Amino acid sequence: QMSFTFASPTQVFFNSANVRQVDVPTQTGAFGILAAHVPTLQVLRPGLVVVHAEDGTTSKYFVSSGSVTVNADSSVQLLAEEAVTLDMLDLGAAKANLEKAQSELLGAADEATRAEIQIRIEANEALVKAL
Amino acid sequence: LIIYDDLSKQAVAYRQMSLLLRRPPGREAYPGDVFYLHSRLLERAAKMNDAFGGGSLTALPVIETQAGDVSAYIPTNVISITDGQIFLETELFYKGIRPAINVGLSVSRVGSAAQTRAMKQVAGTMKLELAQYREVAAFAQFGSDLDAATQQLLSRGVRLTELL
Amino acid sequence: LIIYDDLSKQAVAYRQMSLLLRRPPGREAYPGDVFYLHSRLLERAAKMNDAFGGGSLTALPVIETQAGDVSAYIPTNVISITDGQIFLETELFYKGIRPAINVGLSVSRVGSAAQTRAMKQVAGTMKLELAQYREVAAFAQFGSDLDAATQQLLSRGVRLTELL
Amino acid sequence: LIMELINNVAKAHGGYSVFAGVGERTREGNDLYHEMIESGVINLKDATSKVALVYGQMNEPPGARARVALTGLTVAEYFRDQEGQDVLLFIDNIFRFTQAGSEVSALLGRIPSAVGYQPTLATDMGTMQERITTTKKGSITSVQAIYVPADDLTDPAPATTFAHLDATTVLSRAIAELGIYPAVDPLDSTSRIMDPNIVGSEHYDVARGVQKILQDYKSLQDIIAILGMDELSEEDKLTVSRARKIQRFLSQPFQVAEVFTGHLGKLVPLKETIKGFQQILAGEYDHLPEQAFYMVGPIEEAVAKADKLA
Amino acid sequence: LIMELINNVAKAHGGYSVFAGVGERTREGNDLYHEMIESGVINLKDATSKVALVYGQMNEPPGARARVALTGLTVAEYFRDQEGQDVLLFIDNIFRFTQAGSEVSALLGRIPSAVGYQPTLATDMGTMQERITTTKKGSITSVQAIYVPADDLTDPAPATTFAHLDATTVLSRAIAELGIYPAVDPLDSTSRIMDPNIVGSEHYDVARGVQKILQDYKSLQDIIAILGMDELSEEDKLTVSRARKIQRFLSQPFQVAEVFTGHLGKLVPLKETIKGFQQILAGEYDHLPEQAFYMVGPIEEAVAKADKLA
Amino acid sequence: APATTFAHLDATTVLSRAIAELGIYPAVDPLDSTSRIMDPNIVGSEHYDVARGVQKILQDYKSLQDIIAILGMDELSEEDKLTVSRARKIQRFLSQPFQVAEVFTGHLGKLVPLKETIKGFQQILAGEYDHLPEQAFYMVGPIEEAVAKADKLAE
Amino acid sequence: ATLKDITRRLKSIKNIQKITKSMKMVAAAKYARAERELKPARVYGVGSLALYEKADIKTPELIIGVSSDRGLCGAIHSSVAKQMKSEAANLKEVKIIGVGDKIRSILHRTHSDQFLVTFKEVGRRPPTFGDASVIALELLNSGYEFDEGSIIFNRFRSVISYKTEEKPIFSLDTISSAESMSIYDDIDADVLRNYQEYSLANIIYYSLKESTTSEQSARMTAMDNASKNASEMIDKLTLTFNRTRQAVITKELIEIISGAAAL
Repeated sequence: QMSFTFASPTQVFFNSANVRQVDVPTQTGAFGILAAHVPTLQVLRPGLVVVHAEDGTTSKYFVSSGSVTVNADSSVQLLAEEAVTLDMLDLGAAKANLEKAQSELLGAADEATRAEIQIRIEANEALVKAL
Repeated sequence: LIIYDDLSKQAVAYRQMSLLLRRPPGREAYPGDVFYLHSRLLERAAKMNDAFGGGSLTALPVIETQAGDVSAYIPTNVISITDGQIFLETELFYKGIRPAINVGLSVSRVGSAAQTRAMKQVAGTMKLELAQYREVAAFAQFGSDLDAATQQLLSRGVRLTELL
Repeated sequence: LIIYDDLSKQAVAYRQMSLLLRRPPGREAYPGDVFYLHSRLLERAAKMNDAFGGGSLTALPVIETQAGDVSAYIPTNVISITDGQIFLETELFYKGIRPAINVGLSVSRVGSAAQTRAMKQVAGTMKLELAQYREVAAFAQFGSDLDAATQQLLSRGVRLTELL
Repeated sequence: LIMELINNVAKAHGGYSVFAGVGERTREGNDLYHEMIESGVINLKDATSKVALVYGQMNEPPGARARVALTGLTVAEYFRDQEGQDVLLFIDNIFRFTQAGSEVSALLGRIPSAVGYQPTLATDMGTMQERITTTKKGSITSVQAIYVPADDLTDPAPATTFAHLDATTVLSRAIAELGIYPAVDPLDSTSRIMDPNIVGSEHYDVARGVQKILQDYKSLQDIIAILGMDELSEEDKLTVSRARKIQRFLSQPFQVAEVFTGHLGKLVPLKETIKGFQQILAGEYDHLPEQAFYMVGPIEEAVAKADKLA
Repeated sequence: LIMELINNVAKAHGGYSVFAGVGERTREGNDLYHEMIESGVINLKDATSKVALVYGQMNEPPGARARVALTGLTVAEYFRDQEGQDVLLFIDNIFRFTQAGSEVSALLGRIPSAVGYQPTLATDMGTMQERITTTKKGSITSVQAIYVPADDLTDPAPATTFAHLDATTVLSRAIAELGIYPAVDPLDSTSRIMDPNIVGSEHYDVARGVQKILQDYKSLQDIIAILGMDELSEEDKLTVSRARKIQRFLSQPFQVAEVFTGHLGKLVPLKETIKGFQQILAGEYDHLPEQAFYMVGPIEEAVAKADKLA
Repeated sequence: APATTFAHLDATTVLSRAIAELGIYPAVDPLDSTSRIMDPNIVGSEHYDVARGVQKILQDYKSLQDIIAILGMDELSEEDKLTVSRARKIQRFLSQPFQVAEVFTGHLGKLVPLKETIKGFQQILAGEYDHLPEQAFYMVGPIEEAVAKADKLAE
Repeated sequence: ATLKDITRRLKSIKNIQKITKSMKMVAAAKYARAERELKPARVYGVGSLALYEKADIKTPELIIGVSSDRGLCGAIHSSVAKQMKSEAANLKEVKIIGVGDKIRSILHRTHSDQFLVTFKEVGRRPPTFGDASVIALELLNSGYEFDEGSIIFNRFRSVISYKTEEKPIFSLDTISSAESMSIYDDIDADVLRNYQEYSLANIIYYSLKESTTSEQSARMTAMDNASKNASEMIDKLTLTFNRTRQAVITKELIEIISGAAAL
């Protein structure tokens, strides 16, 4: 057993809920955390969140950016700035943004502007990894 | 159309005589028949039927109040005597609203049936809208987080007030 | 036992007499002896000693205040005649509390040492806990959001109130 | 409201009415005259009339204004003792009767009492208001229109009048603008006989229930406008929707006003009203819409109206 | 209060005492007489009797109430001049003298003054009051309770009485209804003795400090009346908290108050009173709750009272 | 007695103890003084509109006075409390050191021409002097002096 | 007491009774929205600190005030300013950050030179993580590498009750690595530089979401008191007016009759 807590600033999903394993899109690829997983802190990356429920059927979500935490005792918490379910995201407008984002990349030389446009590329390029 | 300007000053002129003829004094030194002085004067205004020629006399008494006190003996008399009143206030005056007619208090009993069918068509609407305006009037500036409904009822009122 | 219902209406009656007689109208147009009118009457309620026969006349006169005004001329007089008062606030009556006795204002001066001991055994710690509840419990709405030792005084009060 | 009261007493109890206009404005006298003929109570042809009109106009001296309330009372007194009716007496307005009597006492030369009123005020009121009661032969029930000066209830005029008042009927602009007719304020009008001992055990709890349910509605009004309608609890959502259906069932079309409205007038018997409101409180009509109870007679005409088309 | 004062000063007095009941309740004499016999100040068996009694209560006609004050003070006059001692004169109620005058002035053929009083109010009181005094032959300590009609301190009767006085102790209803007893207004009461050259500059500086802290609290009372205490500055928040503690430390359980307020009566020595209010002013007790100062004798009992609340 | 006298006049100038209490001399009440010649067809439409505007802002401030006295100053918006600081400067520029009151005021008496007065209040209403404190306007002659007094009141 | 004076105060209290009445309503809507938006934001704050409480963090050897702009909320700005000035003297270098104008004015004159940044418009629009991020950005862009800080705010409890609370922020990246952190493995030096930055934005947002809920509730309260302290003062002066009206009429009449009954 492990208590799982997953939420955003606007909406709450899990609160000390009994769950066996969770997959998280961290910076270091995608880490999988089981019931008695090691104490490892890793920050988030735009991608897919897999939450293995207690009854065979799994719910999956999409994240923009945030943080996950696994502790010295069996308890996990995951938070994101804006996390939305696969249900409410359009596959149309995601390509419109990506192509506009890959246009400003070659039209900006400033070292500060380059990072800001590439992050938007990364986020929009992750919007097709699920839809 | 007749305008008694003013009845408060006739009331003074009558009072003198009674006090000096040594008739009993009452409230504010006025004799018993000072209500009766104005009641018989203002009922004399009427609208005759086509049986009596169909002519009409229309009365407009003026009453001066002190410190806005409409509950002074003479004003109390004339208010009941008449079919209606128009209340003018010092505040409304200098605030800008001229003629300084207090929409709230001012009232006419004949009202609706006296104005043309053209005026009727836009008056009662204005009566209702200024009514809903005056209830919220105090929060005309202190209402950033008010609903768009009362925010319309405030914008509707201020603009009608300018029109009058 | 005599009950005078009421002296305020007997007052206006006597004020009518005094003013018709042309005696100097004073406070609230009342004559100089409206205190005396009620002084000589309520003195006549008395408890005789055994030598005189041990008979007693007990008086309950009634007074009708206007909008809670106890400081008024006639009421203050009767406060200064009688050996105690019972106040009936409109704010408790038009609330459902009947009899509408203001406990924080009504006192019976020479009536304590005429109470049953069995009553003193229960009313003594009732008067004590009722003032402990009236120790500003107007805050009212919070349910279980206050302290610990003061929340039971709110509990006791309303029950000791409903019982009355 | 006056005319309907005249109609309904003549209808239900077979008792005549008397209007005594104290300080009647002559324009308003003429206007009230034709309004009574045009509606049915005064019959210029036959003998089916239900009212006696007495006019103490304003342009008449204080003597005439001070005594006309008696001239009306005496015409009403005949129908109490000689024909044994439950009579109805209208005085409009009672304050101008008090001011009439103040003028007289001021004229005779009597030293004025408090607030400028007459010394005989208590009796000047008593010797008239005590003729209006229920006798062995009949009864006169009087509706009196009151003017309060400076809106001061402690003013001796309304203060002396209130000692004789058993019930009040507040006609309000606010209720009239909502569309409820007659324009009676349900919480503002109070009665001495609102007692389980007088009207009955049932009448009392049903009236108080209606009184409480409308206060609760007012008590939730700020919570309605500024919180979110759909966040009231089940018991708070229900009492709101039930309360709206109560104030609509207060509405009643008037017989007198068939010439204007065009819609049929209603006389709702006593027990019809009591049970009608009791059922809405008990929720027996939680399914029916709001517009169903508006301007209807008994509860039956409300459910029938609820059908309409869909 | 005047009964407590007797119990305090009159009983522990060497010289003689005169009581004059003027126009108050008759049972208020039957109370005083039987209570005094009990305490020994009136002795029936022998003649070691210390107090002289004269009565003209509110059962007596105006004339008797008009002259009964004179009767009493004349009995007191003798013990001052013809024997030259320390007389204590007590009068309740001194107002009934001018009230009785008011009652006859009309009939005497005067024209009424202000509030319909006797035009002779000014001097009627003067000639009578100026007798009640300390002379070079003897001394009279005169305690006279003064009825205020309609709580109107501007009524010609109580307002003329001030001029005749050395110490005025004003009882206020507002204070009384706040459950403060004795209900003495601590800002309206004045003594001609309040002069550092008499009471001592240490007494004077504590009286002027308590009055300043109370005047400041009263002047903030219109802002707190709407806003509530939360909105005051951190400097003022303290002055409020002390003034309130002072307010209640000005309240006191009287020995005559025992037989209905359940609390043991208290007399406080002057050094304990001055040192008491000094410490509250000095901020030594800013930690004790307000109610710990409520209805207690010396300041050492506030400390005891605070400990009880565990 | 004075109430009957009103109907006998062409122009009335009313004085308050409450205005004099605040040291504002002359203690003429801006909302209580009425002239027969306060017609733009006589005095000019510029003269009229300025004066009407002068009164309105003082009138508006009088309505705010009791609201702000209990409920602070911060609750007024940037266009509300801007009128408050203006009205108090218009209130104080109405004060005038008289040539007769030399013994009381402690200042040399001033006489201001008609057009110097209208220009005065016009600018303050326009808000052209919003930077200057109120005390600059208290007891001066023409408007240039209100600037002069600010400069001296600086350092 | 005069008829001129009495009605002037009746004219102005009937203003306050109403002005305050709507300011209760304005705050009542803002409370109900802030109470719902706090429900998740609490869980968010719970999950945010669930690491610094499960593994002890000290410091071997920054004050943040969270309130708003708009006052009249009773004692919201004044309770946090008391606990800020409490630590302004009790401590070591102290640098202050105040969110909400009513911290730049209440506890300024005293620590005028101890200011790092000021924030306005707080409490006008319900706060967002976007607002907290601007608070996070400005903190890390300033050349103040703080050893340790604490955030002080008003935690919501109920409609009438709230408590000033401190929360220590161990946001020094040099302090992020302690002996209690030796329990944890698989970490970068510059992955804490990412986590610490974000866990800062969370707690700022949490304190901000608690504050604007605790603020609007007690303003709803203070104004429901003040409007019904004026409701009482209206009903008290109105019948004081009637006293004085009736007495002025009676007194003006005795004054005549007295003069008539002398001739």
